[PDB]
Amino acid sequence: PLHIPPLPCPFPSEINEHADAVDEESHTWLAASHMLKGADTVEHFRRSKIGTLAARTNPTVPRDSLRLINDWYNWLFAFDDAGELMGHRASALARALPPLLEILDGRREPDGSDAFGLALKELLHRISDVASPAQVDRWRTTVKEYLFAQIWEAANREVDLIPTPDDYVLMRRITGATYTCFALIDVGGGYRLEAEEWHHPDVRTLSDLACDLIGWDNDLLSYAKERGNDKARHNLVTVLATHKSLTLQDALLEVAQMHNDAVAAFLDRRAALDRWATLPVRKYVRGLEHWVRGHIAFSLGSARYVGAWPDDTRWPRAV
Ligand SMILES: [Mg+2]
Ligand SMILES: [Mg+2]
Repeated sequence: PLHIPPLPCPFPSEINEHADAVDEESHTWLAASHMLKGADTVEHFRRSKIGTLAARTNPTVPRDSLRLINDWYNWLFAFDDAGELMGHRASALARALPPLLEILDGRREPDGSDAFGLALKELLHRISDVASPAQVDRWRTTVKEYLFAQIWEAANREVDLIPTPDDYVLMRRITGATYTCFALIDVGGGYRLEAEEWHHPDVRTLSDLACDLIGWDNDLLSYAKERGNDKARHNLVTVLATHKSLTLQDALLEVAQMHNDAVAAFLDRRAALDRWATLPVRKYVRGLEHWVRGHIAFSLGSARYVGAWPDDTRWPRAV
């Protein structure tokens, strides 16, 4: 039987007080968007409690901010899930991006037939209502990078390759859209990091470590579920097992070791940041901590993730 390694994390684990009410509001918004095809998928999303992830990763923000962030998570989950099999055609996916970039740049009104485009325009305008032009463009840049990164996944599927560790660790930071969520921490909190605060090497280093932790933790806990989706090709467990000739168990343990090394590096760099940080930088870094820890709590507690593992699988003690 397999044993799931613990993912120890000293960061506080909290949940927004508006979690259940906003989850319901946001799911209703997604169900009415027409972004999902089929009552079956709509019901799967409802049971997934995406608002729980939003509330655990943004536990301090006001109700209106949580609703905006929850709608954005629902857009991302829907976009990832959904058609023309463009996930296996790099050329076709690349050629399908310009119309979406036009909408993101505010250069074209979406067509009434374009569920993803209509919802993206709506979210851009709602973010613009509570964010400066510099904050809007910081988010827009992370979304463009996420969209371009989808072509890289399609490229791997097209030639049936499992990506190498180095290529995967770099690209996994942008394929998962986590940076698009980090870009809304100051916005959701009602504050604004200055350009030189945001781009300070210490803030970028902590942001990159948090983004690694979230991607690797998600890859490990979703692994059993992801085996039913393109043989979990885009998953650090598959990548390490394949390229380092490991057993599934030793691959799981190496992901947990990478997690522990990343946590140590985060604590080390945060001590250096604690010397100079302004209140907004300190709130942003606490935001990164809540995101990493809240994501673990959500993923550990997911019926769909836990259920996919074989019945004899051993889960670690609560850390
Ligand atoms: Mg994906
Ligand atoms: Mg300035």
